[PDB]
Amino acid sequence: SYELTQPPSVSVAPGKTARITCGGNNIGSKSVHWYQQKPGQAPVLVVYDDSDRPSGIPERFSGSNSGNTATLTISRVEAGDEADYYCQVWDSSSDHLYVFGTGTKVTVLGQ
Amino acid sequence: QVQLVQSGGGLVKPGGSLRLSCAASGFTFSDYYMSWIRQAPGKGLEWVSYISPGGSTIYYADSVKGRFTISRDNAKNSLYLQMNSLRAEDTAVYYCASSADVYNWFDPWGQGTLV
Amino acid sequence: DPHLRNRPGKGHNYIDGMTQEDATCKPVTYAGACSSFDVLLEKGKFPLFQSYAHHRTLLEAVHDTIIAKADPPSCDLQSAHGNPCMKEKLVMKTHCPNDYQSAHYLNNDGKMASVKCPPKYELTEDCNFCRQMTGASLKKGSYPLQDLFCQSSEDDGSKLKTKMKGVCEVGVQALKKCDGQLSTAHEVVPFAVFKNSKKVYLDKLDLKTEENLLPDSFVCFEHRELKSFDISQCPKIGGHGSKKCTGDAAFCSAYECTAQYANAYCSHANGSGIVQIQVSGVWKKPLCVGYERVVVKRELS
Repeated sequence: SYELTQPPSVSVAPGKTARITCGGNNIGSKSVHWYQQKPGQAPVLVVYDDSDRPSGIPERFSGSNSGNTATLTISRVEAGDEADYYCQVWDSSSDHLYVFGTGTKVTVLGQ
Repeated sequence: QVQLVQSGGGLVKPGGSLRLSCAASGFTFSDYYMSWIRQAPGKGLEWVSYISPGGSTIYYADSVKGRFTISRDNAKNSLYLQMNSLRAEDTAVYYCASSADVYNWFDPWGQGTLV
Repeated sequence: DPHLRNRPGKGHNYIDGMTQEDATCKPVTYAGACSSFDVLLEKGKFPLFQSYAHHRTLLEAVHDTIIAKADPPSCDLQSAHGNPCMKEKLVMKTHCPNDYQSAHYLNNDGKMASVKCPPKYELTEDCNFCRQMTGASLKKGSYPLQDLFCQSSEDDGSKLKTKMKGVCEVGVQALKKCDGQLSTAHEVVPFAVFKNSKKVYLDKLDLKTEENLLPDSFVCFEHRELKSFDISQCPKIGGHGSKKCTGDAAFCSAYECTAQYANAYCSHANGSGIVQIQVSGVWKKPLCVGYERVVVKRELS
């Protein structure tokens, strides 16, 4: 089975930049997607196709992918960005076909 | 706008059965794959099954294979998930998602339903 | 000749699973590039469509509801097997250029099927396998595997069926079982799909085009900085319209023309009109007509 590793916690001060790393073996060869989930909500697609944004996501969010690491970078962090961020890929192996990561909780300091 | 909106009960005894229903309004829904993704309380997301735009070629995850049955009624713009032989490991919040092709990225999701 | 990208109907040349090329394929017009349709205009390649250039393509037909899509619209070349398409795909010899993730065609059932790879994988030069892409950018479209054209039609063809002299198997279809020593070869066979018919392979391809003054027989353009312009905005003679238009003799025979105040100019598209095909002596109005290279086995009698 193909697993995606994700650091459980990320602290960042407001105005600074936050970075979340999705770790998978040879992940540079797959399309990486990033969803954001707030408590009491459903996950919302913030990044798809390794670097692109659906309409509605500000230009603060940027995706990248290379080798064994794909990074979601949130510039100009706001207090409203406190949430769980999950990465997701397609993998036609071992029955899951849609591998979500362990998830990263971003908490904003100075608050 | 697109608004995948869910229903369905979610409190049952082990070995029981339930039925989730995700109604679609805002896209065609006849051209998009439909998947079910669950989330255990506090844990992350697990994909469960997907059904094709036409109704044939359904796939499940081995965790759930044999127990649940995903169906769709394109006429009434709906997407059903029948759960049978439930047990505590399934207790989670279940969401419907649309992908628009088998390899894609699960654009808008349902609101969620607890089990 | 100069209006090959002014498309009949809506002009959509994308496959449903692939969206990011909608800014230039949805629709196709004088400007922009489209990897799903541009490849159709390299001369010598796709001669049958280049003959009837002002008739719809396959993706163009499915987005005008003429041709239906199949269950799973894309078959995987990485799954357990991905069987639904492979049986039909192997019998046809095709050649996919690099960087293509998807390739579509008319299946034997009359719907638009496609064979597609997982993200950042490409189709091999025979379109039968997927391999990790060798470049950095994949094409954002689907490569047509058939020289083909389509049109709207209500002519029922459920009584029709493939009949070919001395043929045992043509592609997927098994016309009969043969005992004789067989000759097997890849042949460019013609075919056509009708309202309630499957893919009907043919010995001869006899087509006839009846020209008319219907909307899809014209091409309108306004302000090379040309862009397409919907003919439905031009008022007919003794009618109402939102714009003003001029045209050639054919256009002004039906719609009202003003040489000074016209937003656009409309010509009569050459080679446009209702196309009919002769199947076993009977003339019918097909939904699509095309060629494809498939394995034909023939008896020796």
